[PDB]
Amino acid sequence: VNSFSGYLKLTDNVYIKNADIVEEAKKVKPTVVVNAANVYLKHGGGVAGALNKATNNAMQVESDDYIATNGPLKVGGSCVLSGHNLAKHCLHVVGPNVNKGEDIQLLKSAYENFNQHEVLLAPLLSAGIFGADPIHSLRVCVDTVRTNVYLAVFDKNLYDKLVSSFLE
Ligand SMILES: CC(C)[C@H](Nc1ncnc2c1CCN2)c1ccc2c(c1)[S@@](=O)CCO2
Repeated sequence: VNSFSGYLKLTDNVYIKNADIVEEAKKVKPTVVVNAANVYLKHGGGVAGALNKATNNAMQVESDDYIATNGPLKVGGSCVLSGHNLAKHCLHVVGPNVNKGEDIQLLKSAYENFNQHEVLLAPLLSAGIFGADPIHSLRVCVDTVRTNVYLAVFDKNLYDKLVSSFLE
């Protein structure tokens, strides 16, 4: 459980690796994996589609049942559901989609959800098609999360850019 290996240490609680979060979850068996979710928990692509496919759609069926009873999440919010075969729990976190006009200041609320868990495997929030500047997302993570977070970024070019920028 929680056997993280091959990460670069950015701060005493923030680590980063060039890796697919699904492959890390299979290797590590973390207590918590974070999903880069949307408010209706529709796992149609990106991190969410990869995690759901690796559960053979069990995550989508569970998420639809959660939304039917509880309604959608808010941007900046989260919920804890099963991790299925990938982790004990999946923390579904909604970062702002600035390509759809959502407020970038909600990225701090999004990362604050990680503080409820002592250790997590997570993606870089609001990056990719959500449109936030990834260097800014990493700075928000480092300034907001106080628990131990292991970031898997599935792109070597982005990984090297983020490390270079943080070592300036
Ligand atoms: C930046 C990009 C490379 C990253 N993708 C991944 N990171 C880690 N493991 C992964 C991926 C894809 C498959 N497996 C990512 C980060 C947040 C993010 C997205 C995508 S999009 O899903 C939607 C909005 O949030």
